[PDB]
Amino acid sequence: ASTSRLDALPRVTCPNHPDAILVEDYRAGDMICPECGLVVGDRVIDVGSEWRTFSNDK
Ligand SMILES: [Zn+2]
Repeated sequence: ASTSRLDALPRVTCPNHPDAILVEDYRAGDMICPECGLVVGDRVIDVGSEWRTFSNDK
């Protein structure tokens, strides 16, 4: 599918470390590897435009 540029968002484990999987923080920590000690995902997709609520009362 040429229309699709890139879909593989999540990286399955570390390319240079199969046994070691890039761990993830709770928020604003990114994903680091316990081997090569890398840090993937420094940015933070902040798209506030969905309201986010438990349905309106009225
Ligand atoms: Zn690694």
